[PDB]
Amino acid sequence: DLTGYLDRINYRGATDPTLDVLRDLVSAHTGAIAFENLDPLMGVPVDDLSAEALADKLVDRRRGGYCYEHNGLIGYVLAELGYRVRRLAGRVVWLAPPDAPTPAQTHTVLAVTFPGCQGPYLVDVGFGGMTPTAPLRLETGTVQQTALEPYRLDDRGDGLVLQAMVRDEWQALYEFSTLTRPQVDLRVGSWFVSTHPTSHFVTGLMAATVADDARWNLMGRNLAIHRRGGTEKILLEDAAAVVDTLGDRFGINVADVGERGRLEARIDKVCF
Ligand SMILES: CC(C)(COP(=O)(O)OP(=O)(O)OC[C@H]1O[C@@H](n2cnc3c(N)ncnc32)[C@H](O)[C@@H]1OP(=O)(O)O)[C@@H](O)C(=O)NCCC(=O)NCCS
Repeated sequence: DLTGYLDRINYRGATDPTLDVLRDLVSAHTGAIAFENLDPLMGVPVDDLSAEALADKLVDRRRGGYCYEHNGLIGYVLAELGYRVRRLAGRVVWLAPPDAPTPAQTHTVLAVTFPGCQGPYLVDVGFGGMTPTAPLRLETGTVQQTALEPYRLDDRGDGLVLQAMVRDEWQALYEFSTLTRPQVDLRVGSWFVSTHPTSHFVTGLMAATVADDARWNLMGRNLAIHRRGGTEKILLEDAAAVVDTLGDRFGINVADVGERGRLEARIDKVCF
């Protein structure tokens, strides 16, 4: 802690708080720690947002987690490296209507600065399927390239909206204030998302990771692989198959959950 972590993400690795080092960290982290909701899905809330609790889960126990766990963790880490970290909250609007009941603030992201930096950067290793896998400049109007899809920040409110080009369209991901939010608001937001019985993190399975050079997205028993925009689709045949995929492909420590019969029947109910 940090050698636990820098080793878990396989970064090796210079540690000075520079732009180069921020890009490489965000790259290794998103390549090694899957987005997943196995806990909420198993009726285990995500409540404790401390460095010790998140480190224990996403590093020592070799699990993934969601936005609060991912951006919680990588935030304690950059802080330690001597980056300056502000936590922000956001509402998710990915594939929202029209229809749109205003969404809850169920997302958290980071505004990061460092010595001699050219302005703030946005860090979000916890969105899931569409997470930006590079730090983005906290500036509006500029189209910003990554190893995968391009990103753009626009004014909305009061706040910003992050969009990404997917296929032949700009799609909105989440809206957010640049105001710092206290840890306690993050914890309230996490309680909601992990325990509210109509939460999609409670009622279905979702996983995401990046294995080169592509998004591997799991939603139920549907696995989508987006490489260079092209989507390949795999329908997993049974719950045993999905648990195996979570273990091999998504590199999650499934026994940590961790009676495989019990995970398999939740998956089967869910699912299935
Ligand atoms: C569950 C999740 C990982 C799965 O994403 P997914 O498997 O690609 O499916 P989605 O519902 O997100 O996307 C739907 C469509 O967009 C397409 N798409 C998504 N990403 C794409 C990309 N990288 N390139 C091309 N197409 C893409 C999908 O193929 C699908 O198209 P289709 O059904 O019309 O063929 C994702 O929706 C997710 O991470 N959820 C959001 C998390 C959240 O609420 N925020 C974090 C707070 S904790």
